Amino acid sequence: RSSSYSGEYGSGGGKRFSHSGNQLDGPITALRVRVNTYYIVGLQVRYGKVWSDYVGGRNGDLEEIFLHPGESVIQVSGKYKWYLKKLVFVTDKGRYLSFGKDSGTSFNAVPLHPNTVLRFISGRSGSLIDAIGLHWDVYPTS
Repeated sequence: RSSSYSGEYGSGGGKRFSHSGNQLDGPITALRVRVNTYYIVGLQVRYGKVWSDYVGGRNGDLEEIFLHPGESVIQVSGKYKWYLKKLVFVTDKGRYLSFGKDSGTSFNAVPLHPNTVLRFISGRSGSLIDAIGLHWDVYPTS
């Protein structure tokens, strides 16, 4: 009853992906974002102890952030122009995790219902991240 969805932010190219099935592996516990000179290139998210299937390209440097136990994302903002250019993940331990460059159209995603967190992502990808959507729900008890 508490789930919500923000998106889809970006353009309509590439191939759809969704981490809806990965929810069963656990809460989000880590993020990988690949970034090149121009764009957000790729994404991988750890659900419990299991990484999602990587989406995006091979170009660029990877950044890997491990969330603390019980830390979740409660806001995702960013920018896109043709493809995703910037992503900012804000956590409920007060951390701001920023990736990419400030150029393009801005978006800001927050959960519709209070006391919910980022449970999974979806979007579109190819050699880059074309679009992103954020799926919010209660933090998992089991």
